[PDB]
Amino acid sequence: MFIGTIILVLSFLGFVFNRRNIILAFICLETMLLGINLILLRNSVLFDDISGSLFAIVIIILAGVESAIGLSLLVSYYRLRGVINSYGI
Amino acid sequence: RPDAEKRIAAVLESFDKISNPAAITPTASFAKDLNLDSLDTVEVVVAIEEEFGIEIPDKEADEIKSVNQAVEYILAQPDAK
Amino acid sequence: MNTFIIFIILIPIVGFALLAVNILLAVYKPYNEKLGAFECGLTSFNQTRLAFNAAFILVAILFLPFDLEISTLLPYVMSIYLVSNYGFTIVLLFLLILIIGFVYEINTNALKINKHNKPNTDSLIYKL
Amino acid sequence: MNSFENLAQDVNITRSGKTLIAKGTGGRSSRTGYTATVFGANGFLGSYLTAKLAKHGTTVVVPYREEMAKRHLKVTGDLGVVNFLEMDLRNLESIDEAVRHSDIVVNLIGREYETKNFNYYDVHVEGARRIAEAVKKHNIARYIHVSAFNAEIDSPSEFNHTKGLGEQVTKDIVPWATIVRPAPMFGREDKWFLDRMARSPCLVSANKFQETSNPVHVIDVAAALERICFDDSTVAQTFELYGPQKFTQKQIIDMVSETLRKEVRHIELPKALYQAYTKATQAIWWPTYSPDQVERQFLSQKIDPSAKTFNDLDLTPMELPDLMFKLIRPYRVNTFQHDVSQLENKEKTFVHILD
Amino acid sequence: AIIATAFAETVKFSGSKQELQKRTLALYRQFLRGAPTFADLYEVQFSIPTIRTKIRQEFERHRFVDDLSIQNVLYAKGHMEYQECINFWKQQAQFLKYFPEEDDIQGRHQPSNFVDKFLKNRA
Amino acid sequence: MMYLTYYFIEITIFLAILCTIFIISAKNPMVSILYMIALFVIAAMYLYLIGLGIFSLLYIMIYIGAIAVLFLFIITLLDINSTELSVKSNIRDLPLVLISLIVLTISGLMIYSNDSILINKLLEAFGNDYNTIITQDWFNIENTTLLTTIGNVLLTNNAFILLVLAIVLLLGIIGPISITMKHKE
Ligand SMILES: NC(=O)C1=CN([C@@H]2O[C@H](COP(=O)(O)OP(=O)(O)OC[C@H]3O[C@@H](n4cnc5c(N)ncnc54)[C@H](OP(=O)(O)O)[C@@H]3O)[C@@H](O)[C@H]2O)C=CC1
Repeated sequence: MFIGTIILVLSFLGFVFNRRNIILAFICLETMLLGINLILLRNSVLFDDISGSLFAIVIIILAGVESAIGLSLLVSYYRLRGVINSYGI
Repeated sequence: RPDAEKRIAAVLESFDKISNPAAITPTASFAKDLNLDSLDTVEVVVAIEEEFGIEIPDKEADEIKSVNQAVEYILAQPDAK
Repeated sequence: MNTFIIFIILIPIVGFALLAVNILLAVYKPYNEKLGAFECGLTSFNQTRLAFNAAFILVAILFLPFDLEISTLLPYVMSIYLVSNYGFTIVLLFLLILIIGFVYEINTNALKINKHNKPNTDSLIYKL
Repeated sequence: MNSFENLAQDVNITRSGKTLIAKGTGGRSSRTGYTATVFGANGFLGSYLTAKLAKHGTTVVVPYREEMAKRHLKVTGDLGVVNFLEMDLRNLESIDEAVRHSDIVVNLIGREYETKNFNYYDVHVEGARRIAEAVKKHNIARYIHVSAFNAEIDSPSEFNHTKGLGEQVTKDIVPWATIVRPAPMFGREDKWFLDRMARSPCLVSANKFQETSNPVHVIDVAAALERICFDDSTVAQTFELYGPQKFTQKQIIDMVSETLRKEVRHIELPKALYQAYTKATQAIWWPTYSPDQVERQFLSQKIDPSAKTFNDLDLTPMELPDLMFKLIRPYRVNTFQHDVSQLENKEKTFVHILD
Repeated sequence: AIIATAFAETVKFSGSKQELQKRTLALYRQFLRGAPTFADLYEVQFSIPTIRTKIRQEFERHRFVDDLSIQNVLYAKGHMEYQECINFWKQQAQFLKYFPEEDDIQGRHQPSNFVDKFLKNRA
Repeated sequence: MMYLTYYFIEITIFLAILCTIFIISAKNPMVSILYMIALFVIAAMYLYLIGLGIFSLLYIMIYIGAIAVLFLFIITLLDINSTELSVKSNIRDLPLVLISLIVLTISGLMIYSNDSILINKLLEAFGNDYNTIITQDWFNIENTTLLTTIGNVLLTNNAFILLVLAIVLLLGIIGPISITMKHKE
């Protein structure tokens, strides 16, 4: 509950106030999903419930596919431009 | 125009070989002012192109034969107009 | 304090033993060219990256989905008895749907490296 | 053709009566006729000196302790020019063997730290006395002895005390001896100056970074020694080789970090603590910053005006800021290119992923 | 086929001094433009102005030649050297053959009159 | 000896804050990816702590083993320029950063309780004082673990989401080929 909210909020702030990278944006998205999954699994343990763990493993799969697609899109952007700069997405 | 001739006239006297230290003017011939010989007129255009952060082609660098032609070439915004 | 825990902590906080032995025992008096890197070789301030073929990155991008497929098969092999003849059919449908994408991957030839400087195969025809 | 830039003539007579007729134009296969003995040839200044001597065929005798530290000297000359002898200052036959056949003897022996077997006295005074008595017994024509700057008989630092006492016993035993007083020598693979400034994780000074000296390039000191070797004008004289411009350690560190484009770390913690830390680190076997060095951190260079200088040798030194680039550029990182804006639209025209 | 390298120029002997004039001036331009590359590739301990001074010196060496074919040969060898320098084929050792002035002073006694050379047996 | 391992959840929370700060702060993004890996390690630890080591190992083999690998794979192959964390560039964010930190954290801790009065909604979130009793029953006769039950429900009670995740993975194959590859004809 605490670790997850903290990771989520700090990842959201490091996404919003990123004037540096695009890799940091990717990282902050992945860490946000991590934080949600940790809150989810703590509640799964406390309630003794499987729906939380099911949703968590589904999030793992979906986040993997998200990463794959995002890093294909970045590769198209780089096909055309050749350099991924500090700004301009 | 006052963007560029400032730095042109600066680099022309940065070039030591000019007998004069202050004969540089627009309408100054690179050659028959006798400030320069033929190699120096490539040295000076080289100094100018890497002053303005550019590189001039070969048919326009031979054509830059006086301080008129220099400023009017840099006038095309190749970079650092 | 179990032997598992002892081993898995001990390996990291001891692994630098020979590192320190080597740092303290061995000479260190560098040169410029001993800090160098090669027989010949150089590169001006041209770029920071080389152009790469698509397959080089596509193998990595496709490792993710196939790895997730094979890892999603773990619940099945740990549930195989309890899901008797129903989950079997379900995971077979799963595997077939995921084999369709593999078929697509093969038929597109996405991991193939293509060659630019082709060998000329066109006839020599002389206008008379 | 090559030339004998070190000699003014080709027929040279020594002060002991030997006639030396130079053979050749001045290359590797040439010979000056001279024989020399450089006692600290393994080291920093000695390597350059032996290189300059053997470039023209001066037969250098190199007394050595470690067989492996000397090997780079054999490349400096042709076959039969560089000759090796195993030596210890606790063996007089060694020193006599080293100085027997020589016309020039150069003592460059000195440690900046004390060891189990050699204190500052045993290396700077007694070793100098042993070499000087060999030089007197064999009537060697020229003896050229290097004593560090700011040498003074009674001084705060034991290094300078012992160096001055050496500079006295040499002059008292061998009156025709030349004493060369170099200032802090900088260069490539230097001992404690620039390589140390550029590699050290943190510099320390008991004083402020405020000791002042005129630093000099090691190659120019070697050149001055080369000129002193063949100039018989220089007997019974003293030389203060110090260099053109004055600097503080803080100024030199500022220069180093401006060249290096990296922020050199310095601490400036007190004397009673750093001196004890140094005194403790002498217990390990490898060289470290000695307590007498942090004593010398309070002793700026006092140049003797009665002593000769570079200009008596027709030499004009370099000074540190023009050579700092050459010397420190190996440690320059060169992080990235400048202002990759204005690269976008030109980069757009190239192919970055090949289909 | 066997294709040429990066900065190759087909050997073409001008039949005119006025064309070889333009060719030589272009080569001078190229050397001057490439001097920063010569300082970056070869770890040079001196100025880019010094490199350009040396280029100008070597171009002045053959300034008052009038035989056309000799000038053609000199242009061809100059372009060979440009291709050898800009493409990192030379090493620092061969590049610094052009720069003996930048290395430290070679000893004390460098004769310029008769008696010096006589005492050193160079007259 | 008993309570030497008591604060191992708090230590993970602290280390997670640290690793997020290092992610935001690292100069080279490769270092940011490595700190993301360290954060995954910390999360996997915490998951072992609360009794879900299966998820810890799944995380190690999926996130660190594939996703972080692909991140490193792309930054090794692509030019990703970076502006360093600066005071002339980022200090303007401090007022909004602090306001948002306070607001978002407090709302995230308030959202989990059903009490009507707003201040009490945070005070219940910080009410982690009393321990849970773990009694033992004898009704579970089988050796069913968390992975077995995940498989059971995912292949029987929730077969549809598995057979939809199949199409999600098909996208994961078919999209990147459409975007990265160029078909001849
Ligand atoms: N470098 C500087 O900044 C300054 C140096 N000097 C003096 O000038 C000379 C230059 O030496 P440096 O250039 O510093 O490089 P080194 O000081 O490394 O040269 C040291 C030489 O002394 C020899 N040596 C030391 N102790 C003994 C010993 N007990 N018995 C025999 N040989 C010994 C070493 O032999 P091995 O290599 O076998 O140990 C080495 O050849 C020294 O006299 C030094 O004191 C003066 C002022 C500044």
